[PDB]
Amino acid sequence: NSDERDCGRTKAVCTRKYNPIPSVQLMGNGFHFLAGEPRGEVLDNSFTGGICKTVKSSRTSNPYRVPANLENVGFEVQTAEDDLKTDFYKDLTSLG
Amino acid sequence: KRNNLRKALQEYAAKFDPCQCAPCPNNGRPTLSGTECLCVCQSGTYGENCEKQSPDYKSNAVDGQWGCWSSWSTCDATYKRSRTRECNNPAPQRGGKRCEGEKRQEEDCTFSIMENNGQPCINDDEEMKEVDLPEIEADSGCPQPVPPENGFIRNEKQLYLVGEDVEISCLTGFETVGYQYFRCLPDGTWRQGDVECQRTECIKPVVQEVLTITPFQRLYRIGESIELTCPKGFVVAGPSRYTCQGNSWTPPISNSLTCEK
Amino acid sequence: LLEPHCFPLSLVPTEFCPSPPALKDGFVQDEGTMFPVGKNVVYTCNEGYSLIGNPVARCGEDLRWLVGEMHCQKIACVLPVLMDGIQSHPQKPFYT
Amino acid sequence: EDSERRPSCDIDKPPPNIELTGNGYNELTGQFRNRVINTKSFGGQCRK
Amino acid sequence: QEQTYVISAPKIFRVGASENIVIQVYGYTEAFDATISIKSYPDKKFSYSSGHVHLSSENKFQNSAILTIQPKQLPGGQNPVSYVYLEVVSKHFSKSKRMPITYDNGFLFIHTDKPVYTPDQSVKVRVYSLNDDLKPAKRETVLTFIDPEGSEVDMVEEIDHIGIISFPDFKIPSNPRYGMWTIKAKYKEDFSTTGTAYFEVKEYVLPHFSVSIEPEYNFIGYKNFKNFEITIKARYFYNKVVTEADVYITFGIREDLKDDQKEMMQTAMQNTMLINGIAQVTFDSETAVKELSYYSLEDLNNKYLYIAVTVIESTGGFSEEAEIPGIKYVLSPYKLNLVATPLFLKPGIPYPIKVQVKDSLDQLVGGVPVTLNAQTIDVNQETSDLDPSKSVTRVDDGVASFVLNLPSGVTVLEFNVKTDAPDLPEENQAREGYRAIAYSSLSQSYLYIDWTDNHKALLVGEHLNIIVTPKSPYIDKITHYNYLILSKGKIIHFGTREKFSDASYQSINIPVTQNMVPSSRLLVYYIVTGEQTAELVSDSVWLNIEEKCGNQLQVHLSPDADAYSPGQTVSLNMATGMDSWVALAAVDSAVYGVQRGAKKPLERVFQFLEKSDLGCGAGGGLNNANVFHLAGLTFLTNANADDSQENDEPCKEILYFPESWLWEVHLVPRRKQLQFALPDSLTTWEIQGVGISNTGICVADTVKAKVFKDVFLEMNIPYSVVRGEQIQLKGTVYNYRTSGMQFCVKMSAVEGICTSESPKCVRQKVEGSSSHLVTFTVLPLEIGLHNINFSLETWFGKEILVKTLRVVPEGVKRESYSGVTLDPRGIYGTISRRKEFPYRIPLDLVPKTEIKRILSVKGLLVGEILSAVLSQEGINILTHLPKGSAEAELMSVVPVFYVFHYLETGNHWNIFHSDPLIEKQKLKKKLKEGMLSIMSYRNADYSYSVWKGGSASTWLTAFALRVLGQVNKYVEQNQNSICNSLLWLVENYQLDNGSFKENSQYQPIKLQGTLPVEARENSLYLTAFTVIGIRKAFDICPLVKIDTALIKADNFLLENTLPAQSTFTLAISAYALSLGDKTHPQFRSIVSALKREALVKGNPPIYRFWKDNLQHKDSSVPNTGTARMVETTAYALLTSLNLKDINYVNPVIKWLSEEQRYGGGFYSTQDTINAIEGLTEYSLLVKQLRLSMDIDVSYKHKGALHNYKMTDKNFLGRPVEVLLNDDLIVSTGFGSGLATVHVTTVVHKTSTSEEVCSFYLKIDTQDIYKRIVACASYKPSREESSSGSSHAVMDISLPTGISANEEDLKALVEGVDQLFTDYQIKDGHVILQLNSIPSSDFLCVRFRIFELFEVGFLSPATFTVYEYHRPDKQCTMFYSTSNIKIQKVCEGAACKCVEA
Ligand SMILES: *[C@@H]1O[C@H](CO)[C@@H](O[C@@H]2O[C@H](CO)[C@@H](O[C@@H]3O[C@H](CO)[C@@H](O)[C@H](O[C@H]4O[C@H](CO)[C@@H](O)[C@H](O)[C@@H]4O[C@H]4O[C@H](CO)[C@@H](O)[C@H](O)[C@@H]4O)[C@@H]3O)[C@H](O)[C@H]2NC(C)=O)[C@H](O)[C@H]1NC(C)=O
Repeated sequence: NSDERDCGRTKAVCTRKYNPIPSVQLMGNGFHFLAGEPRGEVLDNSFTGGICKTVKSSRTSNPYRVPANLENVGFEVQTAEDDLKTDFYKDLTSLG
Repeated sequence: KRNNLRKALQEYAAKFDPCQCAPCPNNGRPTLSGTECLCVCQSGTYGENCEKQSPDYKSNAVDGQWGCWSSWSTCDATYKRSRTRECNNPAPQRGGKRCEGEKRQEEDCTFSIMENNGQPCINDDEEMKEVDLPEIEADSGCPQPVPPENGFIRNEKQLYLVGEDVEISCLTGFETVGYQYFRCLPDGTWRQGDVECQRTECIKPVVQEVLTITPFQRLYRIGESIELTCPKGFVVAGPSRYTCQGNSWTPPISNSLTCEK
Repeated sequence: LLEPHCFPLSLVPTEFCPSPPALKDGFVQDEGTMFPVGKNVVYTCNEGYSLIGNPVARCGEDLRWLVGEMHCQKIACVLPVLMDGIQSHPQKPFYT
Repeated sequence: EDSERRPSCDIDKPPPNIELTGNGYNELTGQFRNRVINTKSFGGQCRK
Repeated sequence: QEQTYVISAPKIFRVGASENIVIQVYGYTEAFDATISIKSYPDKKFSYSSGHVHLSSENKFQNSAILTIQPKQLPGGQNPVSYVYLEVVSKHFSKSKRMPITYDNGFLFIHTDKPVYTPDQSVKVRVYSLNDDLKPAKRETVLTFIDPEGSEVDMVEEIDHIGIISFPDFKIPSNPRYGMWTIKAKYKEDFSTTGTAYFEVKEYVLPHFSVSIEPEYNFIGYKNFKNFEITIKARYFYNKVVTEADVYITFGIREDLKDDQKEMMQTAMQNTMLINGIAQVTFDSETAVKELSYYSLEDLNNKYLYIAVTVIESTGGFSEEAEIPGIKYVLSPYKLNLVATPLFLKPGIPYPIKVQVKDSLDQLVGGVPVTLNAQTIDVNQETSDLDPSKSVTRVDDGVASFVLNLPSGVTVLEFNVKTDAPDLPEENQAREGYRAIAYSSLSQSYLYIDWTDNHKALLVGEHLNIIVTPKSPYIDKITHYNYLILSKGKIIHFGTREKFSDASYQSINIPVTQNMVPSSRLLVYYIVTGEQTAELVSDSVWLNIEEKCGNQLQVHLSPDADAYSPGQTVSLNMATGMDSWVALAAVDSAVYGVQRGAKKPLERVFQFLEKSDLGCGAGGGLNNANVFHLAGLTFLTNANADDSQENDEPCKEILYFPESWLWEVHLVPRRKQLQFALPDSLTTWEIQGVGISNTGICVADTVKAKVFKDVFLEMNIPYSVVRGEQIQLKGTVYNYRTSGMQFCVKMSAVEGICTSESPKCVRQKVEGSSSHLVTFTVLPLEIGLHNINFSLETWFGKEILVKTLRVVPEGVKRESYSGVTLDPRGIYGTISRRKEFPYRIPLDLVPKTEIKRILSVKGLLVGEILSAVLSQEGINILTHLPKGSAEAELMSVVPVFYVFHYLETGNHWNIFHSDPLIEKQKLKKKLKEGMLSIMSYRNADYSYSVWKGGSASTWLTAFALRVLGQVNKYVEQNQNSICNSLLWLVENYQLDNGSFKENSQYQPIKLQGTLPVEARENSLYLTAFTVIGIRKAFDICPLVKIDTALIKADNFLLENTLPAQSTFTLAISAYALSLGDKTHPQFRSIVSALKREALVKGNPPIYRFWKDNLQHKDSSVPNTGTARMVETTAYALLTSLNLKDINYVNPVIKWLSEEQRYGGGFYSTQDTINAIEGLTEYSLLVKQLRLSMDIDVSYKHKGALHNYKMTDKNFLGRPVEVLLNDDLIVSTGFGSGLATVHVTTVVHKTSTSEEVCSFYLKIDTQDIYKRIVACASYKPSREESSSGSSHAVMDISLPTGISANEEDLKALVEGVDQLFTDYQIKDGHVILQLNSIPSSDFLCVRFRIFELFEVGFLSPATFTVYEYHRPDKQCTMFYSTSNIKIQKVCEGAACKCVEA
């Protein structure tokens, strides 16, 4: 808060409350290539940069806010892999 | 700190790269935690470390994975070192992939010339300054004076102390008459020595891309002479021979003896 | 070495020099029953004498005093070499 | 003083069992053990 | 926290001081031990001092250790140790802390035998030299003379045996700069300890009598602008008031206390008679201001009045003179400040407040009322406001004082103070405001010292009795408080003070012992516990102590008398309370009358001795840390504080006829008596005795002894006289008999000082208690020093004045300088180690005069030298990366030649553990193999190439030539092969309008050569590199054809480097050209351009790089852009080193010497080579400049004159008089380094017989108050007509108190036949400005004069002029208003005289 320790009429913040993008801090964790896993927060994806850039997930959603570390974001649902494999075996024997 | 973190990343990689694991069964990628290997499984393989297969696992018995670097081979005739990896961890079997990425590395053989005295602090932007603001002059000395015509200052400070002194000097054509030192007084003034450079020598003038001149000497003493010349078979402009006049000769330098060679 | 008070301690010394040497017309400016390893002592001349050379002496780990080859000069002028064999009427061995 | 106090952060609520992450562990009994790390030192920062 | 400790120590440790360190422990009930110790920093390797101390109930768990850093046990080096560790170890605890240290130990009181000296005198000086423990120091001391122009002039050393150090009697150099020379003194040991004093060289006669001007206030303001009142008073130096003197006052407008030349009221020149010692003077400042100033209203000034006075003994001939320059006009005089006032509060204890007031050119104003206002704050920003109060300043002590009593919870105070007097328009009445705060204890536990902080001193040895009250929530646990008494820097006493059953404590009952005497400081402290927490609580107070010595040295003349008599033998008695040394000096009180407002030479010795207090202010503090810090202490404690949170401020909270003799030092064995003659001087002798012994310094009360007789002559003989001018010597016979008498006076003189009187006086009468003017007229015919004897031959015995006159020549002093640097190595161009200064004699010389010469030497020291070295990793440079194809052999061998030149030139062997002789020989063999190897790349054409089947390479040909050039300085190869290879290059590849193109090699070598200046103009890289090979080889094959080829190739390289191609081009080309004529014009231009390209870090440049291509990337592995840097920098470095200037080089060597862009460049040959060449050529320049030079000076035909042994131990030589009439040879042996030597020539030159005069001068004084006519004419060159002179400034000087008829002078301005444009009076001279001067005839101009005669002796007036359009054309003649009667003239250098 030290940028706001004592102030007069503060500059205009973005008007409504907006939530951040879903899971946005995973975009700012560091990854450990030899262990194959995330390890620690490296980029601050709660930082807003003094700006109001925003993304609409759907006409149905409220707008999300974009943290200043991100150059582009988008919500286009895709199915990059889909695999269904199934096999059946049936045997019937009758002896008289 | 950046550079040290590069160096550390390399040492960390050499120490903890998953290549040194025994190969993970059923095509799993090895991963290494600093203490143990764990197998990242292919889709359709399961168990603790990829041991067992789904009933749909056709392309069973297919294999292939890369292995650890051989420690640097000593330098070649272009002072480059190299290391290689054999792709034998295991080698590709029954139609499995080729190993990805380069199998050899080539690196210059640079080494440390000067004595270690601990790392300096360097910060990305700071080095920039070519020319900069004046310091306060709070020492109350004298800044570097303006030397006289054809002048020079034998040793250069920013600012000289109170009572300090400076020797002027004459460019190669000339010699000092009068007292060739100035001295800093208690207020920033300089006690300018009564001095003037007197000519004794002269120098080959600037000339065009065809010589138009014969360069007999480095310096010419006053009362000697220099000659404009044509390489072959013509005459154009300027005196054939000229002698020096306490000033320079008033030589032809806008154009010289640019003859039809 | 780093955390000495964390352990049983011999704050009392267990190695000492022999007693410091004398000077002609001078003495050690401090005195004791014993002189531990690493201890400094300092020499001063008796009244009317001046100690030329560095006054300082240390009991080394060799169990012997490092010293500066110090010399107690008497505080009197000697007659200089006579400038031309001239009569120096109040002739004396020393001039106060 | 009421003028010297300020809101350190918008909100005062930790993740839902963060205290269990600062417990000790016994390797031989496999049980968790009592509080070793202070998991709620906010360090004067509003880390949401 | 039930067990706790404090250790307390000085804020700074002084090296070589016996620092006393207290320990206190708390919460312990069994005894133990600790080792307080001083250790080296950072490393803790070396214990400098350690003490071992026992803590027990019997010691009340308090102790101290005495610890020191011996000056020689510090590691020394180029930059001195600034920090040390104080450690404690004990059972239960250890800790350590960084303590600053200082080399300021003890005091150097320079004492000089006079405040003033003349030319042809010398300056007996000594240094009282005492430790921090105030005992005699016994450290060798150097003392240094600084000219008024700040240039140092000598150094001198002596050893200290006694605490008194008597230096050789420095003679003032044969033509000095007048003004305030400075003596600085330092120990030539591991101490800083500068002392300083001043003395003025001036051309003076001691004053006959004192004059004082004494104002009612040091400013003029509302109270007095109407009129101001000032007292003029006078005494003879035989302590008798002046009987009757005419007195002339003068008043001037002055704009600045620094200086000006501003003007004055020409009316209001108030005149009066001083009678029976005094005249009263009043200035109606309004009247003269409104009538004559620019100013008409008081509001117009916050500027200065200057008042000046001439006193003239009315029948006594002597005149003396004074001023109070800078009596300020001010509209808000009374500036205020606190004294002795802590700005820290307590409840219940009164809060005394004291203020002073000052004038401009201050004194404590002392006669003024002042008023105080206060507001107080306690609980939750609750407020209560006090009644206004008034006080008056004490007329002597300057303070005005107030005391306040305060609510029991007062938490802050603010107060204002304003002046309160009748003359105050309150918006222009001065005021100040202040704030004060409680002790801010987090535990609300306090310790209030009950004392009243008094400015009045405690007497030595008396019992001080201070109450201290520990108010606290936790008084059950405060069984005692502890105290420390601090004097100068040191804890001198310490103790403990127990709780009585009445819940009150032992007071601080201490004798104020002798170690306290300038001042002392009391600090008091305790640690207390809560249930678990603990707090260190403290308070501190300043104590003024009586200024009494331990030696108690006392002096008297034992024949106790009102007055003594001329030539009298007298006995002086020294008594002392202990065995002591003593030093004596005697001065004529008239000496202190020359330097206006001069001190006693050892004035306020106890003040300077007080500056060693490490604390500041009167006491108190914002918290425990602030209390100890302001007390000058620091502490280690576990009880929750550390003064590390605080840092200093430059604090300002405040609390025969000799001139001198008896300059002697004696042992006084408790009593001593000396016997000596008082001199013929009829003046008070002030005898000052300075005692030195183990108790410290003392200055005895100055004994005054009058020398007096009922009748005597005194004579105003002036300080110097123009040869051939005739002057009035004047004086007076004094008669202090009750009777009158008849008297005579007669003058005896040598042949060279002739007179009209033809030697018998009037035998004139005089009254009792009276005096009569004496007048004698002489022409000093010959220069030098001469006796003149004036004798009284009258009743009450024979009186003879044995007196001497100085005589100097009739012409303007012109000074001509000469000098050379002495350079035995040709650092700055050619070697030059001898010079032969001409015995020239100009034309204009004053006929019989002697020309004078003075010579002195300045050693130009190196400055800071920065360490840069190859490691034992140097083995890897030598044992290079392998032999192999395309001459990876070549790349392996070139490193060997460079590393060998580095190891050789720096003597760097013993980098190994090996024997240096073995390694040198072992390496040499490897170098020889390299020679055969590099030869193996040669063609029989004497070309070189990278393959045997490879075509010719100019690049490798140049490179091989460069490298073999390097080796032949040390190990040889055959000149023929080199010469052939040079000639091969110079035949086959020398071009014109360019040079040395390269034969299109299969490849540029993959890690050799360099990235070219590729795309075009790579000719600049090639020419530079090829020239670099040739310039390194030419010394081993000098050939006219090769030389001719450089005469082309250098010139082409100059003529094409100019348009600023990428900087690596400019750098290699600059380096190449720097081997050439370093003083050719365009080379300096190219060098300058290279300098502009630089890059730097730091406020001044700490590092300096260069970059050519701005490849911005990082490189932890040094990609080839790294090479472009390391190589372009090395070329710039080597350019700079070729110009020989460590000051430019130093930040570059820092840059080379570090990781930076890592490794040996890209590990090319070319970068790595040039980088090692950098360290090599730098280590050369370092030794090249190093001063060791035995400069030997002899005349040419005549003998030796001196031998200055210039060294790194002493850089400076005193001027030697060049006495003899011969050419002077300065010379030196080879030695090392560079110096410079100066000779100044002084001569006196005539006006008429010289080229300085265009406008030839005459003047005549005639009775027909008097009138004066000047007559003068111009002189053209032989080729020019009588057009007349240019515009000129003409000066008519007049004797002081003579004045011209200005309203007659106006006719020279108002007349229709105009000549002069304007006139002014300035410095008492008349100036008039003249458009042109006739050469056809003497222009004659007449004026009239009136005399307010001002002086007994009058200097000759100049009639003088210079051409304003030609200001070097200066002409002068000397004249006076008085009639002349000593006259004869001859056709020779010296002449007779006759009486008119
Ligand atoms: C200004 O006043 C001062 C006052 O001091 C004058 O100074 C005095 O001047 C006189 C004369 O020069 C000088 O007198 C000599 O004093 C000596 C004592 O030191 C006497 O011994 C000496 O007598 C000898 O010389 C006489 C001739 O001058 C002889 O007549 C006599 O017999 C002596 O001769 C013997 O001794 C001398 C050596 O002195 C030797 O060479 C002979 O062969 C022989 O053996 C004089 O009385 C005073 O000394 C000076 N002042 C003093 C006493 O200090 C000064 O002269 C006046 N100057 C002027 C011109 O104004």
